[PDB]
Amino acid sequence: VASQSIIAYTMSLGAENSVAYSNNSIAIPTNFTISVTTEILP
Amino acid sequence: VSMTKTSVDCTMYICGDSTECSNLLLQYGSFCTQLKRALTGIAVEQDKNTQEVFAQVKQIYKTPPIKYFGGFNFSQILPDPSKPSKRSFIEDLLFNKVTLADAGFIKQYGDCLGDIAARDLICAQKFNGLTVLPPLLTDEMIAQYTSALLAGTITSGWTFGAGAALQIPFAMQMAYRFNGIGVTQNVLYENQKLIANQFNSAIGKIQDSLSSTASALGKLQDVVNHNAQALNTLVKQLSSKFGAISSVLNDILSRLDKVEAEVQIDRLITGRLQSLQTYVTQQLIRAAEIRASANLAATKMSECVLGQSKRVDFCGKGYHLMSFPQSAPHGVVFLHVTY
Amino acid sequence: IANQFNSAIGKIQDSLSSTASALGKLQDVVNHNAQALNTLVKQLSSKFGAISSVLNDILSRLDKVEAEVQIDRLITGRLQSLQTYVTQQLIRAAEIRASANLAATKMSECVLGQSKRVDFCGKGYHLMSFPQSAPHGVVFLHVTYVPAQEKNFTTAPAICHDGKAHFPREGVFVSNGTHWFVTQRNFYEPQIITTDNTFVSGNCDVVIGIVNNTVYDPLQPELDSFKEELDKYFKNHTSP
Amino acid sequence: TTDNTFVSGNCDVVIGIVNNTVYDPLQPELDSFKEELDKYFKNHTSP
Ligand SMILES: *[C@@H]1O[C@H](CO)[C@@H](O[C@@H]2O[C@H](CO)[C@@H](O[C@H]3O[C@H](CO)[C@@H](O)[C@H](O)[C@@H]3O)[C@H](O)[C@H]2NC(C)=O)[C@H](O)[C@H]1NC(C)=O
Ligand SMILES: *[C@@H]1O[C@H](CO)[C@@H](O[C@@H]2O[C@H](CO)[C@@H](O[C@H]3O[C@H](CO)[C@@H](O)[C@H](O)[C@@H]3O)[C@H](O)[C@H]2NC(C)=O)[C@H](O)[C@H]1NC(C)=O
Ligand SMILES: *[C@@H]1O[C@H](CO)[C@@H](O[C@@H]2O[C@H](CO)[C@@H](O[C@H]3O[C@H](CO)[C@@H](O)[C@H](O)[C@@H]3O)[C@H](O)[C@H]2NC(C)=O)[C@H](O)[C@H]1NC(C)=O
Ligand SMILES: *[C@@H]1O[C@H](CO)[C@@H](O[C@@H]2O[C@H](CO)[C@@H](O[C@H]3O[C@H](CO)[C@@H](O)[C@H](O)[C@@H]3O)[C@H](O)[C@H]2NC(C)=O)[C@H](O)[C@H]1NC(C)=O
Ligand SMILES: *[C@@H]1O[C@H](CO)[C@@H](O[C@@H]2O[C@H](CO)[C@@H](O[C@H]3O[C@H](CO)[C@@H](O)[C@H](O)[C@@H]3O)[C@H](O)[C@H]2NC(C)=O)[C@H](O)[C@H]1NC(C)=O
Ligand SMILES: *[C@@H]1O[C@H](CO)[C@@H](O[C@@H]2O[C@H](CO)[C@@H](O[C@H]3O[C@H](CO)[C@@H](O)[C@H](O)[C@@H]3O)[C@H](O)[C@H]2NC(C)=O)[C@H](O)[C@H]1NC(C)=O
Ligand SMILES: *[C@@H]1O[C@H](CO[C@@H]2O[C@@H](C)[C@@H](O)[C@@H](O)[C@@H]2O)[C@@H](O[C@@H]2O[C@H](CO)[C@@H](O)[C@H](O)[C@H]2NC(C)=O)[C@H](O)[C@H]1NC(C)=O
Ligand SMILES: *[C@@H]1O[C@H](CO)[C@@H](O)[C@H](O)[C@H]1NC(C)=O
Ligand SMILES: *[C@@H]1O[C@H](CO)[C@@H](O)[C@H](O)[C@H]1NC(C)=O
Repeated sequence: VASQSIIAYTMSLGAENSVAYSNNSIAIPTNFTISVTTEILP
Repeated sequence: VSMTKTSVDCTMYICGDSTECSNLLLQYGSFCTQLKRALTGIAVEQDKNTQEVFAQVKQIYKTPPIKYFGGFNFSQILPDPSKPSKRSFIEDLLFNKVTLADAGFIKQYGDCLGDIAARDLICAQKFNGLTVLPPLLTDEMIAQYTSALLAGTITSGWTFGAGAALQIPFAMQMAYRFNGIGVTQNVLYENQKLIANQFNSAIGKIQDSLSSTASALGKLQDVVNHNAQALNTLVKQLSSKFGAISSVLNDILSRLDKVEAEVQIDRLITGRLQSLQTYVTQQLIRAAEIRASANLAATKMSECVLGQSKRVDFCGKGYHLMSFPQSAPHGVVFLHVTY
Repeated sequence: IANQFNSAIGKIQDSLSSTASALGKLQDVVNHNAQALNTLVKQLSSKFGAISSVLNDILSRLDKVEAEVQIDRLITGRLQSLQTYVTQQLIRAAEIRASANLAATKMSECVLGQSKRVDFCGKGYHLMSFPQSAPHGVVFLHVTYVPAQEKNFTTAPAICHDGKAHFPREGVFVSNGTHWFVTQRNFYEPQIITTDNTFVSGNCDVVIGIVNNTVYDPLQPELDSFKEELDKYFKNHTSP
Repeated sequence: TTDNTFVSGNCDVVIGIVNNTVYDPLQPELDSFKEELDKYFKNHTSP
């Protein structure tokens, strides 16, 4: 048995993410994606 | 980036809970709803402005526990875990420079009665239906977005702006910035100790300047002062007679009957409704100036923090290397780093 | 790249066909201008303290010195209703102007050019943008290169060889853990470290974190093949 | 040097051009290989 309700919560800002930084480490992209996005202006 | 949200009980401002004043106020039709709508429009926009300036990160980025960045010392602009709100050292100066007249949080009515109404204007404002609303993002919630923009920048350069964050050593990220201003990257690596010491001392001068001087955050304090002055002005116009025998609605209703009282009450309705229409027009005009500043601050965040700018003087006086955001009450401070 | 673009344009049609309110930034302009005229025509019903709002009823029932104090109440209130509409429309007009100045700037910098401005022409590195018209507005289809499938590498700021320190001309140094390469910064494409991939400055003791590797000299193997050629001439030339 | 610079045209189209040597990094190593080539011919006088 389960049931719709109004809930209240403290909002999330995003996923948490530690960047793997080091004195001698680099990340380099091996591929790409072409992305198309709309922007709408009056 | 934003200004204090305000909501007004039009009915309570114009009529001090007089029912015969409220029945006269209905003769004017939708003007009270137009005022309420306009103020709701301004209030909803302050959250939009703040979201667009700060919420540019996909992820809440974190630095490693090893705080070494090629000799550059971000410890005064990174978040301090010892504070109950995790702001940086410099953000915790900026919050002392700008002093707010209300922030919209709970007053338990025990706060309002007795002595405090004699010494805090906020009570006169509240007792006349003028309410400051809270922002959607708390100052801790803005400090999170700011520490994520900053942690992304120092650990990954511009890469978190375009895609996923890609780590790069900070001295090599700074060498990219040197190539980007047309200085060959060996000029960084052959002078890295000097460049770090210059930067570390230049951040030291920001703390000294913010600790010593009174009015440098005047651009933010002036927003608080104008929104406070406007509400104090609006509550002053309750004292004005507008040609009635008294400004006090209860005097008229203690002394006149329900046909010659009305020509007094109608003057006060006419003048008080004009006082709100003036306030709301002034706030709609101010809100457009704050919007234009939030759009500039979001453009500065995009082009100076998430990138390196070729635009002259857009990211400070010099050739731009990088910039660091720090939050302030109703605003943002950019620390622009320039060669 | 063509298939990624063609399928990304395919998702624009599916999104616009599926979702109700993505064009809300334009529909809200229509809704505010319609709401303002409906509000302004509503204020004709308001009495403003006159005996009626219907101007002809006052003129059907009163005479030309005490009708006028009713008519003047309605003039005063209706004139205020217009003065409020026109002020609200002047303030809306200033915001639509600011949006049109931004849209004209996006047209010049994202359509008529390629923009170095971060996030100005969509989320990624800008390639190009295509304008499409809409009722009271413009839609820009921004096309952006977004990097993908990253790998970790070890890196160094410089390479040390003949006691001299070498830096990438373009690109960055990387190692897979056993060998060293130069790659371009925004796509992994590794190459042998050479005197064409690198430039020299100073010696291997000024730079923090410099690493030892050979730097290949493309002239030298063909010159030595020309030395083995010179020797094959000399050895045969012992016979005359 | 011939690596620091690029060539275009002759010395009479450009206002304010100056005379100076331009080093060619290929030439000294080729002449070190010429004196090496020459020493091989001087030794080859013996067989
Ligand atoms: C770079 O990213 C590309 C995706 O944007 C990726 O292309 C995709 O490659 C896979 C195969 O690895 C294809 O999948 C199909 O492959 C065959 C049919 O051709 C079938 O066996 C599979 O079941 C499946 O249908 C994708 O169709 C293809 N996508 C596109 C748009 O071409 C590249 O492989 C990636 N390259 C590198 C080096 O990582
Ligand atoms: C990065 O810059 C920081 C700001 O200048 C710097 O912090 C400062 O460090 C010194 C030395 O530790 C502190 O001086 C105090 O040292 C101990 C601390 O318990 C006391 O017993 C002394 O009396 C003295 O007051 C400064 O107070 C401190 N400043 C701040 C604002 O924290 C960091 O050390 C620098 N980081 C690196 C890695 O160099
Ligand atoms: C480029 O500008 C640098 C300043 O931004 C400058 O660095 C400064 O150099 C002087 C010495 O020439 C140092 O002065 C100190 O030197 C020793 C102690 O180390 C003492 O004998 C002196 O009394 C004095 O304390 C400065 O400390 C140093 N500043 C920094 C930030 O490192 C460079 O020398 C300039 N380089 C060139 C090529 O002009
Ligand atoms: C790091 O990248 C290096 C270059 O891609 C790679 O070295 C190469 O390794 C392969 C084997 O995995 C060698 O392939 C050779 O295999 C036999 C060896 O006798 C030959 O007959 C073949 O013709 C072929 O050349 C490559 O020769 C070798 N390249 C070099 C320049 O040594 C490393 O293996 C990579 N390391 C890691 C940890 O991935
Ligand atoms: C990178 O390659 C360099 C060249 O092979 C190497 O430099 C050499 O390092 C050794 C050890 O430091 C030096 O040996 C001398 O060390 C002291 C005197 O400083 C004495 O105790 C020894 O008897 C000996 O004289 C070499 O002289 C030095 N060679 C040069 C040209 O500097 C680096 O150590 C290598 N570094 C890495 C991280 O691989
Ligand atoms: C830069 O170097 C040039 C090469 O040495 C040099 O050009 C030479 O200039 C002289 C004088 O103008 C010419 O001499 C001829 O001048 C006239 C004919 O034009 C006659 O009266 C002379 O007898 C003689 O024939 C050289 O012919 C000319 N050489 C070349 C190759 O053009 C420039 O003068 C130098 N300029 C500077 C500013 O240093
Ligand atoms: C890049 O590598 C880090 C960790 O370093 C790696 O350590 C070895 C196992 C080997 O792979 C080395 O060549 C690398 O340098 C990755 O971060 C870890 O990710 C895992 C999940 O996969 C997570 O559980 C760990 O807690 C992470 N550790 C740290 C220190 O953050 C990172 O994911 C790698 N990034 C990419 C793009 O592959
Ligand atoms: C980076 O180098 C510094 C200086 O030698 C060192 O203190 C620090 O521990 C190094 N970082 C890591 C991840 O070990
Ligand atoms: C030249 O010949 C002598 C012996 O006649 C020999 O000792 C010497 O090594 C030779 N030099 C070369 C460069 O061949």
